[PDB]
Amino acid sequence: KLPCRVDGACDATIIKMMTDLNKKGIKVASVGQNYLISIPASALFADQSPRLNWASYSLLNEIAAFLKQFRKIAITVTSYSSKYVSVKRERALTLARSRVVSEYLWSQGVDSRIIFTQGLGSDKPITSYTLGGDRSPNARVEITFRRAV
Amino acid sequence: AKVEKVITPPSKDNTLTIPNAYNLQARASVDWSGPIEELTARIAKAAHFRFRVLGKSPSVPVLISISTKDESLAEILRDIDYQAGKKASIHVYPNSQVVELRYAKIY
Amino acid sequence: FKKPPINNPSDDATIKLAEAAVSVSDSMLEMAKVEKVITPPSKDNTLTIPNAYNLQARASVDWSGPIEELTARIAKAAHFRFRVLGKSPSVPVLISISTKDESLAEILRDIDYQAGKKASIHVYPNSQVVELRYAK
Amino acid sequence: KFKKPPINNPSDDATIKLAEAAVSVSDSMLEMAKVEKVITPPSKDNTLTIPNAYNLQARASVDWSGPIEELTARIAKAAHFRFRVLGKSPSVPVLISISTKDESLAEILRDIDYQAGKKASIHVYPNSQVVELRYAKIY
Amino acid sequence: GIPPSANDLLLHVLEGVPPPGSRRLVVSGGDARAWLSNEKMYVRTNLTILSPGWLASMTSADGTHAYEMQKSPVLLVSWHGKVMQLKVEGL
Amino acid sequence: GCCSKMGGINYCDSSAGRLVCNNGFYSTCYCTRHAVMDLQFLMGCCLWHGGVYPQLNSSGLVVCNDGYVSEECSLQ
Amino acid sequence: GDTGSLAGLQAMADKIREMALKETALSVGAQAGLAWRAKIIDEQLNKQARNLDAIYDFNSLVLEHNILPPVLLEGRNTLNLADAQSIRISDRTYKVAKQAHFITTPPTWRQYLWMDYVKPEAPKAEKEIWCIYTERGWKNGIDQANTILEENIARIKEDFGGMILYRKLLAMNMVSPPYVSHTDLGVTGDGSEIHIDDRVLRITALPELNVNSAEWRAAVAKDENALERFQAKIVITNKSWQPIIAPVS
Amino acid sequence: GDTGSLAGLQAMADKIREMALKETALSVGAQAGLAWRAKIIDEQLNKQARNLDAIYDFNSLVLEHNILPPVLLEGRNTLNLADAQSIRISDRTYKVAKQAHFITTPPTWRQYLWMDYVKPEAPKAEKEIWCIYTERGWKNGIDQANTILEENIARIKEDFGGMILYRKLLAMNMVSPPYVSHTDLGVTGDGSEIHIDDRVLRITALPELNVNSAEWRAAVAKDENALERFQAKIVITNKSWQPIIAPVS
Amino acid sequence: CDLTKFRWDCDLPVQVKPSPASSLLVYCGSSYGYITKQQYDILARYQRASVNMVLDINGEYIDSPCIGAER
Repeated sequence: KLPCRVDGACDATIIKMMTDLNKKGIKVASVGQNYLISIPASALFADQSPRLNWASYSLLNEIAAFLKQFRKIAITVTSYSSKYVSVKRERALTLARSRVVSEYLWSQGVDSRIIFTQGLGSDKPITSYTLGGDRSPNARVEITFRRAV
Repeated sequence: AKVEKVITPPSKDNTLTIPNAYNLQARASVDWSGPIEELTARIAKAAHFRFRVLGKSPSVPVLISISTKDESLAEILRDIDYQAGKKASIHVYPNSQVVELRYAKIY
Repeated sequence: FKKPPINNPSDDATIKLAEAAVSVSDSMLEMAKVEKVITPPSKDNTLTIPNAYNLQARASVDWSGPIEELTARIAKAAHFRFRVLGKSPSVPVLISISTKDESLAEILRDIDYQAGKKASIHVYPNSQVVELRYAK
Repeated sequence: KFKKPPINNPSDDATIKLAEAAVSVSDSMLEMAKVEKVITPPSKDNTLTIPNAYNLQARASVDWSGPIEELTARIAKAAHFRFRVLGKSPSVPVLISISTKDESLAEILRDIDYQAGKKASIHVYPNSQVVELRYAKIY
Repeated sequence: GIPPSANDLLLHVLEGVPPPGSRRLVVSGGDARAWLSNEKMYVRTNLTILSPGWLASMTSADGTHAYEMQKSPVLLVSWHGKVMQLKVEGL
Repeated sequence: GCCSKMGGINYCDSSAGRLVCNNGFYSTCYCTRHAVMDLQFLMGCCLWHGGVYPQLNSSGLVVCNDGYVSEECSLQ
Repeated sequence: GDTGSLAGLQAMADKIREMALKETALSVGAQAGLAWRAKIIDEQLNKQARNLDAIYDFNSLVLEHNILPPVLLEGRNTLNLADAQSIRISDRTYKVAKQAHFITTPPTWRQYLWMDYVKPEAPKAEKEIWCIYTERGWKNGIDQANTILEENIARIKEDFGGMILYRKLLAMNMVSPPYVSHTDLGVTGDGSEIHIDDRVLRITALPELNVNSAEWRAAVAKDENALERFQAKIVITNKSWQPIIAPVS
Repeated sequence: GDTGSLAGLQAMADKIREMALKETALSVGAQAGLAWRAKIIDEQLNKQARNLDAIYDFNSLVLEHNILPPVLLEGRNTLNLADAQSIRISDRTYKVAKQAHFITTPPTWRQYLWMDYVKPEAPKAEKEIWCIYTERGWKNGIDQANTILEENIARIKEDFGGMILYRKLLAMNMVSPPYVSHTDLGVTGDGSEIHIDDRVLRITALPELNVNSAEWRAAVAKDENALERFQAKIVITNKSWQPIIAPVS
Repeated sequence: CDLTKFRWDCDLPVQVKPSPASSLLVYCGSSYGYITKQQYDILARYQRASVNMVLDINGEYIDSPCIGAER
């Protein structure tokens, strides 16, 4: 007479998709209720351009399913990239990438009231190994959120 | 809308009270149908602006419903201020990085 | 392979319903834009943060009563002197401040805003004094 | 596998409701203590009336929920201090409930004096080795 | 003359105590409690009630609302910018 | 079960209304009726009108508590 | 066996007697069809719930003191043929259907458009034309549900349009704004109960259509031409898109 | 065979008839479940008896003459929509739910939170769905016991919070302390019975919320900064713990 | 500061008094100091990057959050 779980979400499903994304190379970590999905930009975009490959849409679909598995209020999509031309250049590129990923995730309707978008360019890397372009470890897109209740 | 704009055209833009700045150009796609204060606080937190509230919150809540897609936090705050109207007003001070929501002096 | 939006209007009538909703929201925003009366920052009659070091100290206040008592207590906590210029009204000017972490300067700003045109607060930092100016 | 650190034992909703109510009560107590302290800060410490000394640094873990006099007498006996009582014990007992773990007898006597408050007062004279409990002059 | 201030039972509702001589209602789908006393409904909740419309309200220190309203089998609430519904049974 | 491919049901956290599994992860399953559910389709007559007025029917009419008559529930 | 589908209704059974069979089949079919169509109407409303909230935003029309604006009804070219030798005509009539009042929560579209749904449990000239007449009753119930929804839409449209019309007439000074007065008591009460900031709000004047036609304000919109604007090669060009079916009248 | 466990209650048995079976199964299950849950709640309370004594310490709030402080109830943002065209609002209301009185023993948490327990000795469509419906009744009884405990918790929280609120308001000079007078008779009596030190205590003035808002005393707390404190290497250091999931909003 | 490297480690001296050179407030938790315009700009940059900027005195943590205030 009343739902026994949040509609369309299963614990076995969440575990399976976390395992699958980590196997693929997308880092899905969870500290407390806070979840992080770190995506290498080489698996989403072209070389230092805000244009997703058509093949990456399957990955974005899996990430959309993962986000739909939870109930939340605000997601945050942040973009970082290696230094290529100018500070303004990578800032604009990262903001555009965050905008595009956020638009696709929003269209693949997730249970999120707000999806904040930002790109800091090359402000906060996670590795000292800065060699490379989009293959560099700290050229990535972070989808961070907190599970609601 | 046409007849009222003709009757009295607007004279002041709320961009004076909410001047945009860096990190207020972060973007957000919102779908909100609750009281104004929580949405404003979330916007301010995502803009890394300290949230301040002025005036007594009325017993009847200042409900707002923003359903947008990918516009800057300054634009979202402007939309929230316009929708609040005579009940509440949003101001942004970028020198002190303060987002201030003030409830009008009605009652 | 990219997938279409799940909430995409793909019905002959749903599309028209969605554009009608878009137009209604746009017209409401325009009406609110015309309706709204704003005070430019230059012509704003509110206390500006006095910047005094003793007043920047954080505080925690839960008060709902006369303006005079809370203003005097805030001034004494800030170590400033306190004075009142004007005649106290019959019905007292009642305010409420319920904050857990807010500086004394911001609390005074809130007190001034809630007093409105019944009373105002001035802060002299050079001669450290909080003045409550009543209105007649 | 995926796990998060605190995998505790199962909890009961009775304990959950009690925990929420206890947190609310704790917040109310914190607010009340803060406002009263701001209203009138303390000026005198009871360490003047209960000056510590040797053999008052013996330590004890107490769990007591009875009248004040028996606990005070036990503390004095364990401190090898003669116990003295001043004033008429009221009809309504001065109940105290001290639940501590291994603190010095001087600290326990201070806690007892603070808990007694306006009903009873504990003093310690280390020159005469006397623990003196006096019931206030109410009534 | 001067209208009534509010219902003093809203203070008990705020504290969570049912108003005297009332019967419990079964609110499902959210964190709320309801009691029916004088053919009215008293609701303790942290959510914001939007649609049904209440007669009187009080707010506690930590942000809990006590509403006095007419009886209604559904409450439209905004949880966090999201409009959901609570099903009230036992009316 | 509910906490499948995790350890299993640890306990129902009534403060949140959900289950907590044997790993630190919460569960999508509810455990109390006061868990936040996105209830949008609610059955029943006279919704948004105060509910059905409890009177012994003389006709098939279903009258709500505010006087409005529910034509979608009345007998025909 | 299912009452929630016409297939289930028909599978349930897979002049006086004939007429009784027709009547009972129509009666059973109508209720099931009406309930099912009400369910589908509710599903569509919930699908478009956010759009409906955007359209019927009663909250944005709420006045200063949380006052619902009055509903104004308008008619034009009014004529009444009272009898032979007497008619009464009027250019426009404005009426106050509902007067302004204090509110505590803005109205929502669900109060008007929601369709109540309960799954109704219920059971040659015997079970041969029964399916035909139960299909007829199912169609009748569907039509009844559609008519009820149409009436609900008409009601919400009347209310929202009346509020919008009040706003327009207030802009053009054909109605007076509601006048509210606050009596500001101090700290009010006795030793048993006190209230800190006691205020009594009272609508001392309800809005009303003013008959002083001299005070009304006309509003004339305009459309912007090339005035004050214009190499400035202002040109009427043939080279453009041309409709295939050009002379359609 | 056991009424103190759902297993034993089920093992006890290892449209009119169906409805009667459902009703009787629910009735037997509910009482047994409520009793068992009350027993477990009592066990939890006795497990946490000392912590509950620390929390709900009515003894420390007792006034000078062994007087229980009054219970004060507080509400904020009070609004009452009296009718159309009339509302009444107030910033805060304070009420005296219970008045101060002489006590001989401080109240304890057992008077509020204890859950009465007595083991209730009591006994297709016959003992097949009986198990499912008695399990449903057991769940209903558990829920009922939980609701009763929740109400008891709410009551004790209201009382304790009222006493704490009275203490806070007395600190802030929003209530008057109870005034108690002692009549000091000497040796009182006759040749049949004497009382040596006869004293009569009487609360001549009960505590009451004072409406003289001028007499109230505000309290402003503060938090200590580096004032009067400052090699004094005052530095905003990046080298620190940094959260893994940093931008959570 | 060095803002990219890998660990973005850097140091900002704090002047307690509101000097004419350094008069921009920083609220390190409940303890507030004053810094310069360039220091405020780089601190706001770190805040945008969402990096904890705990206040340390003599190598000892005092208060965690730093938020820019009125200039």
